[PDB]
Amino acid sequence: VSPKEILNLTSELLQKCSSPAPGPGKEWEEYVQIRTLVEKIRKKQKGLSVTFDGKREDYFPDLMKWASENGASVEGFEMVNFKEEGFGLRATRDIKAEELFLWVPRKLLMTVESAKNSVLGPLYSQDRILQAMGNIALAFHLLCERASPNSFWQPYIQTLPSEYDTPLYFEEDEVRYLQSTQAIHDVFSQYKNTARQYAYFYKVIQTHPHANKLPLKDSFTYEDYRWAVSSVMTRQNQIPTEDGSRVTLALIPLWDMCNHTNGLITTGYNLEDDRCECVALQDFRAGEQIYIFYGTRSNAEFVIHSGFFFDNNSHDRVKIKLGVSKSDRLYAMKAEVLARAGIPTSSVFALHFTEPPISAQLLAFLRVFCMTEEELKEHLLGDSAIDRIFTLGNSEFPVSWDNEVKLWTFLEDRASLLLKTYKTTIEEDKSVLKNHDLSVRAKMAIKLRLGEKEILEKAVKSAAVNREYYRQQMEEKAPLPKY
Amino acid sequence: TLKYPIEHGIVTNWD
Ligand SMILES: Nc1ncnc2c1ncn2[C@@H]1O[C@H](CSCC[C@H](N)C(=O)O)[C@@H](O)[C@H]1O
Repeated sequence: VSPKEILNLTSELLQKCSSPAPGPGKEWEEYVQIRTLVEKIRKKQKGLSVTFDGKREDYFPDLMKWASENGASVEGFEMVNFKEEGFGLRATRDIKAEELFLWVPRKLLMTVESAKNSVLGPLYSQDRILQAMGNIALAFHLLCERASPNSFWQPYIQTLPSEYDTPLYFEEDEVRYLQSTQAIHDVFSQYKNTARQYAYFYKVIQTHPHANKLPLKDSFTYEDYRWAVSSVMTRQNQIPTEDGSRVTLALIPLWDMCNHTNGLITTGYNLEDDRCECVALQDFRAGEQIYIFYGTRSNAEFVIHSGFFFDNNSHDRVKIKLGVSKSDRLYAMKAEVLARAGIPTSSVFALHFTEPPISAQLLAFLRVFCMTEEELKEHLLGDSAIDRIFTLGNSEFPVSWDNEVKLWTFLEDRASLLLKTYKTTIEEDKSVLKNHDLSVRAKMAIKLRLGEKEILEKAVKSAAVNREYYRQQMEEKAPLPKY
Repeated sequence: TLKYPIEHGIVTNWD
């Protein structure tokens, strides 16, 4: 055990994680190589630098007292360790839908601004990564205050979780389930980014005089950094600055204990009283868990950045990359039509599970992608060209029956091809889930890969139905809708 | 409308 050996290992980790991508065909090998080095460092370290003697629930009364003294709502709910979601809020009285039941004044928040005014200030003013990335700044703000026994935010920090279910905590064999999916590339990136950032800041803290007064100067472990970035990614929020002219990132105590259910966003910032405010998403009877709607994120985003998979996520989606090929004889015209419509020539679009499967922007792209030369000219020239562009994203106004048949044929074939790039089938995934006993983290990975394929399969079916509908219109010579 | 809706755990870039 010596600081010189850790210094050698973090320098090696920094060089490893600063190399360019080796190509997608070797990203798994790179991932396992980085994991091996991270685990060697982690085994030579002492876990979290600061731990607390009490149990998590021992500190919730201090959280309530502290939040109360600073103007937050503390009546009408209690914290309960639920099996499905972990700790959350439970109503102790009936709460009506749309009732303002939770509010948190700005003084309680941890923000990039409070990070700047903290012991981290001097190093923040020097390091270009901290100034550019408020989320990393929040993460170091958390660590510095965690290790400061007299911190104003100790009541909040002592009630935070000590572990998360972000992919940073997954075993190698749990991530292995995601081989061949879209999501695993984001898992790879998160792991490499996090390891690179840990090694970079480890060296920066050692060399920068502005870091001399930080507790991190005496102890800063990989576990510290993984915990801090996972705390921030699973709980951070965008709020306006005090003057309302800019946005900043913040952790919001007490309210961020609410778990997620489907619905609408009911939390907003009140500038006049300078506090976060939450109205009830639905009626909550006494004894019922209080939920909020986190946002319209996909299950890939919930797994990677929030650490959970949400069954019956009505906003689930997968990505699909499309572009006009520069070998297309009509490339120049198609690119100009797309540019006039505000759509890039190449982009990553979404396929949605809830109807409709494609957005107005993807419909517009696909229509132009399949246009004939005569149709392109009608979107480029003359007194109706602008009108024709205006309707490109509108399912009710096709370019022509032929254009629709072609684009839905294309999407059906592409979604089918994408399904064929996965290592397992939908039926195999359901069999794994039914016949094996798995961890929470393993189930998150398998449900994620199942969900990608189920969205693609629904897209194939919806494109096939649409192809048949427009082929009927074409064969019946139906008059084209005119806007 | 909510003038400043708060998305819990809004995704940020860590690259
Ligand atoms: N519907 C849901 N199902 C499962 N876990 C959920 C959930 N909504 C929220 N979570 C969990 O809650 C975290 C967000 S912070 C919410 C409070 C948290 N349960 C705690 O004990 O501090 C997520 O990272 C995930 O672990």
